[PDB]
Amino acid sequence: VEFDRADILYNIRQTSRPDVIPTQRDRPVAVSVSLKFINILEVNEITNEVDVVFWQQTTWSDRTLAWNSSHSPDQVSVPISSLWVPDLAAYNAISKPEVLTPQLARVVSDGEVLYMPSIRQRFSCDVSGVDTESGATCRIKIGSWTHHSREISVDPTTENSDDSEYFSQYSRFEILDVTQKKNSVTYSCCPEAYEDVEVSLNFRKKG
Amino acid sequence: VEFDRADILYNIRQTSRPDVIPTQRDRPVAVSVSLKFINILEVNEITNEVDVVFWQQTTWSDRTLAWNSSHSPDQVSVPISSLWVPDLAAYNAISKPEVLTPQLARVVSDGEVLYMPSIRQRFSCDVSGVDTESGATCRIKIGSWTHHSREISVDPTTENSDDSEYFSQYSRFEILDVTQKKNSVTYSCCPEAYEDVEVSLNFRKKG
Amino acid sequence: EFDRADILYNIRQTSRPDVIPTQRDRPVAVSVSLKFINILEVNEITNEVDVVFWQQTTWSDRTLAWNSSHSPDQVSVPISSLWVPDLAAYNAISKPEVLTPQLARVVSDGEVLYMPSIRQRFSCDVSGVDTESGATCRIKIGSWTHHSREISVDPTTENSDDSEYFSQYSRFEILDVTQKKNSVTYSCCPEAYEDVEVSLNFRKKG
Amino acid sequence: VEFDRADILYNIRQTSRPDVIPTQRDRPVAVSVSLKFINILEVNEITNEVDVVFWQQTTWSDRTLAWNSSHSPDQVSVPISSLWVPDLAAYNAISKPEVLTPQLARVVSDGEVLYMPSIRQRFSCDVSGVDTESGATCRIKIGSWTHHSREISVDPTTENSDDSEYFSQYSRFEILDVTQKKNSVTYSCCPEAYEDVEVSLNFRKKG
Amino acid sequence: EFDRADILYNIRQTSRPDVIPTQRDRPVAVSVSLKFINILEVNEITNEVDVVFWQQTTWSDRTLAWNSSHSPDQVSVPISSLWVPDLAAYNAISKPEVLTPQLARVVSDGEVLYMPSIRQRFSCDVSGVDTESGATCRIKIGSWTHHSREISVDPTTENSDDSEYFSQYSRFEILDVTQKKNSVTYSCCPEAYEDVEVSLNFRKKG
Ligand SMILES: *[C@@H]1O[C@H](CO)[C@@H](O)[C@H](O)[C@H]1NC(C)=O
Ligand SMILES: *[C@@H]1O[C@H](CO)[C@@H](O)[C@H](O)[C@H]1NC(C)=O
Ligand SMILES: *[C@@H]1O[C@H](CO)[C@@H](O)[C@H](O)[C@H]1NC(C)=O
Ligand SMILES: *[C@@H]1O[C@H](CO)[C@@H](O)[C@H](O)[C@H]1NC(C)=O
Ligand SMILES: *[C@@H]1O[C@H](CO)[C@@H](O)[C@H](O)[C@H]1NC(C)=O
Ligand SMILES: [N+]
Ligand SMILES: [N+]
Repeated sequence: VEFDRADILYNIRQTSRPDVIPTQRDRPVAVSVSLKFINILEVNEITNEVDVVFWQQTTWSDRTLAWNSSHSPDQVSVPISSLWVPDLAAYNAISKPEVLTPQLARVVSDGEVLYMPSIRQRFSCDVSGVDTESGATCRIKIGSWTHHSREISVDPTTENSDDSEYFSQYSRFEILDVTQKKNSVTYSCCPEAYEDVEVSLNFRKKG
Repeated sequence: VEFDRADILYNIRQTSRPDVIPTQRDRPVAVSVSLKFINILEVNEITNEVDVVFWQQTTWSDRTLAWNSSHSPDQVSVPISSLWVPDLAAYNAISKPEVLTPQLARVVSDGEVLYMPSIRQRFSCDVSGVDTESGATCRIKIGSWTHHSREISVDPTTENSDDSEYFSQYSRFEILDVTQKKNSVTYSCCPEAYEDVEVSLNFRKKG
Repeated sequence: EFDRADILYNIRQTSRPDVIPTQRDRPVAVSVSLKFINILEVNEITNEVDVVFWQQTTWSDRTLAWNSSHSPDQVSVPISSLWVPDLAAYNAISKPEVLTPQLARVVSDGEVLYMPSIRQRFSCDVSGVDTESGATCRIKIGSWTHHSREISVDPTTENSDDSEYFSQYSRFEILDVTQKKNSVTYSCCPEAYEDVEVSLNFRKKG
Repeated sequence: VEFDRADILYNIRQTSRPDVIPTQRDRPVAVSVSLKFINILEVNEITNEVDVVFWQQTTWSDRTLAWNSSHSPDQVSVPISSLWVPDLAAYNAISKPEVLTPQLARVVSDGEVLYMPSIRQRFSCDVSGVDTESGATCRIKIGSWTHHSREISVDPTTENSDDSEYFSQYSRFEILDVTQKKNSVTYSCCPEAYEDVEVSLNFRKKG
Repeated sequence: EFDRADILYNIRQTSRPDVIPTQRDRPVAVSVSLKFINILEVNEITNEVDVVFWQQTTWSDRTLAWNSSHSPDQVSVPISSLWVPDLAAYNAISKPEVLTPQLARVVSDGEVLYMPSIRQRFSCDVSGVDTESGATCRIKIGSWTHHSREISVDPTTENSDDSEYFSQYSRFEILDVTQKKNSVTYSCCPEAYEDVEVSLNFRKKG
């Protein structure tokens, strides 16, 4: 054992610059974002508002975190306060994200970071048809609040898992389909393009 | 690269004095304030209260932040906790501003600062006529809480985009017009003048 | 001589926020004035009000003073860098929700002005709220832990309209705001605690 | 003046160890606990829940705080963050204590500490009979969460003042009697005894 | 030899709260036991419960140990000075509201006993709550970020009654509480994560 977990964590806390985006060769930090829906708690077809629980699965690389793990543990759990974390925000959120879980990320000796908080949050989106067979399709847009496409690129995750694997069987609602579209948007507010992942939650009230 | 992003951020955090208004020449800090409405969530015509979501687009100059970017990135995102930010408050707010987004501002190498939080907040204003064709006109006044007109001037941005560019299509309400104008008010409390931007939100319930 | 950065640096390095600025063993004179902005919710059954007010607080702290003959004579300072009086409303039934930036204004002679906008609920007399005479809700504000030899609490000068800053859009209207200074000795402690009692006479609009 | 208030507070701030229980001679710290009821805000006889405002009058001795006051002030107010405070909890509380008042205690030059926060808190207790002449009797148990009887002893106080001395005349309810009594309980979780003060609030809806 | 001041000073100076106390590359054995205190609100339509429980948590951290042959063998330490397991209820729909002082008990051999009283809301099976058989609500608690080689989670051996500490004033009553140990592999992740599944069998009182 070259570096034990105490040495690894000590090195990360002393030298991780949480305010510094881990950019490489002036390429954007590639952030992967995938929502795994856990619950749909409250739906209002009149106001077009949903209250939803989801895992915001977030991965990226930060090579300033890397260590030689040939004779050491190759992974540690790190408080996010000690790490740079992408400034992701859901564009159509109408409440502050309530993080339900310990605020720790997993860091791998090659600098990959995985962070997957469970968030409860309310959204403004299309709720029409929720009580039909076709269901409603609520779209959630997540992207960097302040980093444009040359600094943060945002891409949807890789595909092997079912959409309902994590979803509560006790919810009043059921998931029909979940698709993760990718957008690069240039707005009037700002000259640069901002990338987002658009998650389409097709869901319906159980019969 | 002369200064990479780590160097820029290091220099800012070591020398930015967040308590210190960046007044130059004994001229006021010119603060630009523009509200971009995102949603109108709840309206009560009996109590004259609205619950609204808006981007509080705030720009100002802080020369102590400037760096030589001839061979360096000319922009970085910085936690507002490392910067002086204007002490702006909505005068007719009846709840604490709920900041929905990451608390980062964008700083340009010439010292210009761009801070645009998405805020949910409740306001006491005129809701009468909300369910008519003319609609209601809700006025929100935003100014510095403690800096008078010789220290902070407050001005509405030049208005280029439509008032609904970022407004939710799923809101029960629609925006008819938004106008911004500045005031300089002497109050009886204090002998100086305090500047504000008055935002008039003309809106109505959809038919 | 001193720019704002120097003044704020000096204050931040030498202001002792835990230390009451008593001088000659006289009480710190704290002026308290409530300016009502809104009355949000009223319940005549439970005798509870929800209100928005500016808690205008002034006092002197000479350890803050600087020579301003060739310098700015005022700066805004985070209250975290300043001693602030431990004032509490005796009949509050919620924590004070401070709506505004936590900054005070400090003048070069050491006079501090702190005026947070606060939303807070109170237990008080709501009876008669829907009559012409209105209800009279009394709010008592005093130092939680400093007795009259350490903090004296005085109502400021009433100079303006009592509805000067009151919302025209409130369901309610203000008939009169009066501010008075009581001097009480309670069964807890052989010494005296000062408070300002604010009487808010208000009614539902017709 | 030998030590002014600045010197006293400086000395306390520098040497008070707020994480260290002030045992002497391996005797328990004697903590006095007395509730003074200010208001009864909400009562539910169906759920057996009450919402109450009370002063939690707490006194104890901490000799590491003492100073020579022969020529100095014999009392100061001190942020509780600079003092050790007893880890008291109400056993049947169903909400976190909402502390309404500034978080300062009073310290006397002999090391006697008095801390009296005004607390709003909800309780699970017997609400039956609330709307009868006999009234309801709601019992609240307060003791140390983690210190057993050899480390903290908890005792009530003396009935100098009436039970409704500070109780709101504007409450929907009235206090008939308060009794505060000492308990020492050995539970099954833990081989030690934990002391508590059990406050019995006899109260009724006004007629 | 060491008074409580010395013990706490040594812990505060050397306890590394971000460092998991793995030994010989064996997992930290974390014991988890829920003691239900109250069931506050139940909704059979939404399948949601609001519950108060003691989250009794124990583990060993030998970097906390001290020689207690002539010293106190136990102290209470703020959790902020200790490593605590990153436990999370998988079906919680609200943040855990910790009702109690955030202190743990540390024994001189390095055993930590942390038992917060927690109010939390859960999504689980509420059907049958108003029948004699009652509802069975299952709550799963495991480490959020540590797999089975780093943290093992096990139900504690508990002689004490299910209702030992449950409120007699609750609208509900407890019929049975079982605890059960799982280990799962999810698609997201190569490794296995351990949890304790607590089955709360409960019903509305008649
Ligand atoms: C990693 O460390 C080991 C020494 O334990 C060494 O064998 C190897 O060279 C290192 N790999 C590098 C430097 O990439
Ligand atoms: C910026 O730096 C360059 C060298 O990188 C220098 O030539 C130029 O004078 C600098 N700008 C200033 C100090 O105005
Ligand atoms: C303030 O500074 C001025 C100018 O330097 C000086 O005349 C005066 O002595 C100072 N005030 C005092 C302490 O008398
Ligand atoms: C307290 O201080 C006075 C002198 O200021 C001294 O006479 C007395 O001895 C001191 N108390 C003791 C015994 O520590
Ligand atoms: C604890 O101290 C005692 C003597 O006070 C000693 O016998 C022993 O070496 C110490 N710790 C161990 C290794 O058990
Ligand atoms: N999980
Ligand atoms: N995870």
